[PDB]
Amino acid sequence: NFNIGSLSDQLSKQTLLISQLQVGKNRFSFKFEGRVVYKSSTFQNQQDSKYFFITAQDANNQEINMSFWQKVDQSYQTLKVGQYYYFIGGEVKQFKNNLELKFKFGDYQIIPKETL
Repeated sequence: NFNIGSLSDQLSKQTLLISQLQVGKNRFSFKFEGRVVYKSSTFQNQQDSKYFFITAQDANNQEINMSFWQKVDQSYQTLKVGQYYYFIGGEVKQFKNNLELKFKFGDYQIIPKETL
């Protein structure tokens, strides 16, 4: 499994704005801070994998889409519209000419700011 780090290690990672994200950026080299503005229903693909989407706003009021894949029940309830989170382990991914952050079960951490 991956060594995401202790909670202290996770918060130690550099916070990046949407404008600072690039495809291929090392997934354990940064954290993303965002306020949830939208949370989709859960969906399911032909391989039985469940997934859902959120839209998050960064400190500069820019917005980005994020997608969460597999074992969604373990993460779905913690994400609430209007609340702030740190996300660690996201893949910066291109779709068309656009960027999203993709989170696959096994690779990531969510730290709610309300726990801080």
